[PDB]
Amino acid sequence: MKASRLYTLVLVLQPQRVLLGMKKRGFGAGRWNGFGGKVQEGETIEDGARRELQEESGLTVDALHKVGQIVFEFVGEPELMDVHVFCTDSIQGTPVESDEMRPCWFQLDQIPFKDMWPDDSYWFPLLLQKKKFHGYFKFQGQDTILDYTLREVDTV
Amino acid sequence: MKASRLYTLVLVLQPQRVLLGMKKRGFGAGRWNGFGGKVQEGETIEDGARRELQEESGLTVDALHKVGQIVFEFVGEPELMDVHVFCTDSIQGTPVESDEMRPCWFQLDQIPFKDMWPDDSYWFPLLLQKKKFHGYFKFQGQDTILDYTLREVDTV
Ligand SMILES: Nc1nc2c([nH]c(=O)n2[C@H]2C[C@H](O)[C@@H](COP(=O)(O)O)O2)c(=O)[nH]1
Ligand SMILES: Nc1nc2c([nH]c(=O)n2[C@H]2C[C@H](O)[C@@H](COP(=O)(O)O)O2)c(=O)[nH]1
Ligand SMILES: [Mn+2]
Ligand SMILES: [Mn+2]
Ligand SMILES: [Mn+2]
Ligand SMILES: [Mn+2]
Ligand SMILES: [Mn+2]
Ligand SMILES: [Mn+2]
Repeated sequence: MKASRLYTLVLVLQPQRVLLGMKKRGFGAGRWNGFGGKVQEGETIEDGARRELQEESGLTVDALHKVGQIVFEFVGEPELMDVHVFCTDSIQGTPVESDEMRPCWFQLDQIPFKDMWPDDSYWFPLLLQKKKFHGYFKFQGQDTILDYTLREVDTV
Repeated sequence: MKASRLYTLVLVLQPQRVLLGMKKRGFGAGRWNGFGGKVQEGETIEDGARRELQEESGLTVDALHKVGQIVFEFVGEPELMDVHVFCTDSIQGTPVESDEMRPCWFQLDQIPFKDMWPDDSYWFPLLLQKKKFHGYFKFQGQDTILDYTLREVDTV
């Protein structure tokens, strides 16, 4: 029994492209990723995801849709990361570079898997198929998966 | 905010009655409650719910569904309890007293609220109406609620 900390992850997925951000600092720096961060006290998970999307990308959205949940365990870290994954296709401003992230659009035949977290290669295809998923990944460091589970679900 | 630990709570709800257990030893001793406990590593939440029901009541479950999620914060404790609440749909066997619980059936107009956790007075009416819910309760000790939120949701 480990304790878990709540995080969000937001993918702006349109019919032919996806918006990712190059992490400029901190956890997972140097990798393309969705936008997100810790959930704060008092806000719902979905509202935390909307807040992190605005802080990191400048984008505001009226609604998000939860598509997945991924639990991350790191060797030597007692706390799990419980990451709630959201999507939207509907935005209405322009992405802005922040201190944390440089946003960039990618065509859906040019997903930069080699420059993303290794677990993304497993669950991102499900997200692109509009399937919902639950995942778990145990990492040694930032590069090496020691154990993982991935399952499609009808409800997250 | 605080990290959380993962728990289940299972209610055997039939059209005419509900099964509760009197806690005999540890946390929440002296109060009627559903059956449940900590979710174990690598175990799905729903599998943890089925396991705890069998251990504490002797009943085996052929079908159950998630009806709610309640987060508990106890003043002075470092972490939250994240409690996933389930109702059974099909059971077999007879309830049996265990070292931790004494099971007893209650008519649905005789819910023993005064001998249950104080938060049950808020969310249990939603469970009885077959409404899905999200709750949060901040406790000072075991008797006093300082703050809470409770909402009906379409999906848990
Ligand atoms: N795609 C992907 N995102 C991750 C992984 N691990 C992980 O913390 N994240 C996300 C969750 C959060 O949005 C973010 C970490 O939060 P910060 O932005 O506060 O560092 O990184 C991962 O393995 N893959
Ligand atoms: N109805 C109700 N159940 C609770 C509350 N707090 C709380 O831990 N529980 C349940 C969750 C767990 O299933 C159980 C405690 O698990 P243990 O058997 O590990 O002590 O008690 C509460 O405030 N109300
Ligand atoms: Mn943040
Ligand atoms: Mn952030
Ligand atoms: Mn971030
Ligand atoms: Mn138990
Ligand atoms: Mn237990
Ligand atoms: Mn128990």
